[PDB]
Amino acid sequence: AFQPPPKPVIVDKRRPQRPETRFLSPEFIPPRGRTNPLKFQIERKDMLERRKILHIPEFYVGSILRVTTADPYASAKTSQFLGICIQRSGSGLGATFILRNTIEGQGVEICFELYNPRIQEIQVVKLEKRLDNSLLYLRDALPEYSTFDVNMKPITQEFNQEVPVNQLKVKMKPKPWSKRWERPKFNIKGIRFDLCLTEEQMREAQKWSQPWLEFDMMREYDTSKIEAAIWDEIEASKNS
Amino acid sequence: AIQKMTRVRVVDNSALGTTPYHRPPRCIHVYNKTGVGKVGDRILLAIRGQKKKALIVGHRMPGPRMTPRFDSNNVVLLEDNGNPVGTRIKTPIPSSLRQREGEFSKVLAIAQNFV
Amino acid sequence: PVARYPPIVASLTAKSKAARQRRVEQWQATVHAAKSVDEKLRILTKMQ
Amino acid sequence: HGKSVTWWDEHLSEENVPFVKQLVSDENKAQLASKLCPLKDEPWPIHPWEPGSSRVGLIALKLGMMPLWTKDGQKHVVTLLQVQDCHVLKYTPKENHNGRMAALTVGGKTVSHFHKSASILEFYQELGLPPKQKVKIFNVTENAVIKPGTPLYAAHFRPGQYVDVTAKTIGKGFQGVMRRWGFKGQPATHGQTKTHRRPGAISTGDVARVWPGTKMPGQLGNIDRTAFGLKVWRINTKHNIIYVNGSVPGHKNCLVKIKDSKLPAYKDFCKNLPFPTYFPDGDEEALPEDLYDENVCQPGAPSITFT
Amino acid sequence: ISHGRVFRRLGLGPESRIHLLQNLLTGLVRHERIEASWARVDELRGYAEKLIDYGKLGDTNERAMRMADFWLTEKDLIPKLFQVLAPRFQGQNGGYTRMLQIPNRNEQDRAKMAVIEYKGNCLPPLPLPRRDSNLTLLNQLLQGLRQDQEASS
RNA sequence: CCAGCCCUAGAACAGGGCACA
Ligand SMILES: [Mg+2]
Ligand SMILES: [Mg+2]
Ligand SMILES: [Mg+2]
Ligand SMILES: [Mg+2]
Ligand SMILES: [Mg+2]
Ligand SMILES: [Mg+2]
Ligand SMILES: [Mg+2]
Ligand SMILES: [Mg+2]
Ligand SMILES: [Mg+2]
Repeated sequence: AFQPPPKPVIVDKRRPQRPETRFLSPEFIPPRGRTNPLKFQIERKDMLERRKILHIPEFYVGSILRVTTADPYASAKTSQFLGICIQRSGSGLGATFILRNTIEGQGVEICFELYNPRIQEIQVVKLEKRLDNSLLYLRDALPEYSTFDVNMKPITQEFNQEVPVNQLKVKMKPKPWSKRWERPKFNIKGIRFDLCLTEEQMREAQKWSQPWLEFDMMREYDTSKIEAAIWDEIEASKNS
Repeated sequence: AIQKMTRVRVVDNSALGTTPYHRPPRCIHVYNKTGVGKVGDRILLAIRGQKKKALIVGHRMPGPRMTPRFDSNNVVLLEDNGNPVGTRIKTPIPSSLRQREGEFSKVLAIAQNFV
Repeated sequence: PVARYPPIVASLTAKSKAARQRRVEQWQATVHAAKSVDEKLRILTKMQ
Repeated sequence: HGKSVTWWDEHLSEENVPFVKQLVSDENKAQLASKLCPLKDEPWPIHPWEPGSSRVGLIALKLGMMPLWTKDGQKHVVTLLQVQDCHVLKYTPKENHNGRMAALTVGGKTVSHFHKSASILEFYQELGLPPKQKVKIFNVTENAVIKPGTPLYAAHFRPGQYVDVTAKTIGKGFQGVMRRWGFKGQPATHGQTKTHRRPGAISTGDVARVWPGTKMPGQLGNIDRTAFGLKVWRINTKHNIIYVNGSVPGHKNCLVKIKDSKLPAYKDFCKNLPFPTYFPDGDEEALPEDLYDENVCQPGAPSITFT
Repeated sequence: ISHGRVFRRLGLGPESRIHLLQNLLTGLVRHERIEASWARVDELRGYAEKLIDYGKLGDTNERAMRMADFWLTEKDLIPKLFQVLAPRFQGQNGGYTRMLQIPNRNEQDRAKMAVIEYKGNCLPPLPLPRRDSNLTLLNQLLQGLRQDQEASS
């Protein structure tokens, strides 16, 4: 029997210079409330101890994941679900992410909890960013943007692609939608408005714009030192 | 969350669920002590101008975590004895319905997909 | 790499005399950008 | 004699303010370290446990809420109560307090000396401890009395137990009748004029008055309430944190009075618990960092799967 | 119920409050010391601190440039903000402003008035409340206590 | 003890904090 040779990497730091950037999952960022930081420290220790067993990978809103959950009433004790990440929300041990997929013409959304012990394995089959941090408009979008092959193979990516952002404009179903995605409070760039809405509709939707919120300077949440401390704790836990 | 006057979608293959009609099948009465129905709750419908019983399969209101949320208020038609009138169900079904098999045995026996 | 400072012109919608002069300059620039002499005379004598 | 108002910073200098601060800080640190070994100076006689005994409680701080999963897949919500500085301040005898049970006074987290009255400061100086914020009274039996001045820790409660939690709820101010009593309003737009949230009729015409039990708008929230039968799941001994099941009345960072559950279903549960209190120096062996219940999915778990 | 609210309602709404604070910030940047209502100045102090931080962020920063362009209505103050106020606040971290309550307005409204001032300005110093000297009776007693504590170590 | 300053406390008056940092 013969085995073929592996393909090693030919990184040459000489001609191309490429550094490396840190990625902190959104669940570690504490909310803006006046909660005692001791609770956040306790929750961070708990979620790090949980991550020591369950490998929670890096994935953004728009990536396609496959989650294996422990189901007692199924044929096999495991149940797989593949879908695109609609949104990631929550802080600490209760962080959740929404997976959406069209199965036989019926669109299904499941809100999985990251640190639930019933989750066996999470697999990012396509690490991929999109034009919006929350693409909840896929409910009102055409079904083709929600259908994904449940048996699709994982796509492996190399580090030097820095999470390619998918600039995909999405077609829309006729009005009305689940929400008024044309309002400035959503700030949506992933919907092809020029083919579904009209000029007067856009002008009427622009009446709800608040241009002072981007220059308020007091509604911003600066978490530089918080993120630095969280990263220090993460490195300490990884070394321990 | 399916309550009175809610227009539902029949999922199983039945004459009442397939034959078109000038009025969509609305909900008449929910058999809970509260007026709101959830997955696995018996309900009454007025389909094609007659009263029928149905079982709530899926709805659009979010529920507990790790539970499926569908894009339509799906229902499967039932008889008075508790047996389904349809032959098979094509749309997916919440896996939590298999927890109570004592009352939904013949309904789950015709279900094909579980989510 | 280079500083991009906004111009030091006065406001346009303010009550100040500088804002009034800027609006005067604005309508005079409209007259300048006018194409036909008929349009020039119309914009110059439309106020009564 | 028109004496003027004064505070501790009025007559101090730019150099004496930090000196005063550090002096009070070192005095508080020394006073709190002196009471760290209560079982070796002069502890009161420890009595055995009896079936009709009642235990003392603690005064913790409501940190926040956290999800917590059980081995059967269920997900509960726990509230974290941190016992910062719990000390038994005074003890009133049974015949001098109630004639049925004695009273133990417990103090909460430390506060500043510069904002208390002369009597409270004298009491705390005689006791030998820095002042506490919240001071509560617990009805204990005569055999569960502890010497005043002893510290109490969260390991007083063990993983798997039912507790009672008393606190002042979140005060919503002068609220209307619809938010205070859950009254239904009138229709929104079918002709009603300036009545969409009024209480409506308040009494009957023949009575010619309104009854004292009439529900009417007023204060809502700033009152003491007690949650009964909250299960404890986890005890963090390093930080002195208790994980009580469910919701706890009161906002976060507030003082909460915790005690054993007085429900008739959990009246004889104190048999296995440390009867007088938890003395960390009596065992001479440190407890684990986290004491969990027999059903809690600990953070380090095999990621349970059904069979 | 206004639990956890940090901004007070001013003007004819949120946008009007933003515009009022913007006018106040422009005046403060221009004159280095202004006087207004106590509530408006207390609301403006944080915006002034954040503006000094954005000015310290640098001239070539497009974010800071557009923030200054929005806030400073008089466009001759942006070079001032970037070349006078920010350079002179370098070793300092957050001590950029000083707010002091002055007596109530002599007008009939009797409004509670404050004065805000950027530290290190070319203006007569306000009559700041100075603490007592160490030669006071109580301060000398505390000095004796401090000396005893130093000798005891 | 309550001048002032904050508040998950409040119409006003009341009530809780202002030493760690
Ligand atoms: Mg809707
Ligand atoms: Mg008919
Ligand atoms: Mg309140
Ligand atoms: Mg109503
Ligand atoms: Mg009328
Ligand atoms: Mg009306
Ligand atoms: Mg009328
Ligand atoms: Mg009478
Ligand atoms: Mg007080």
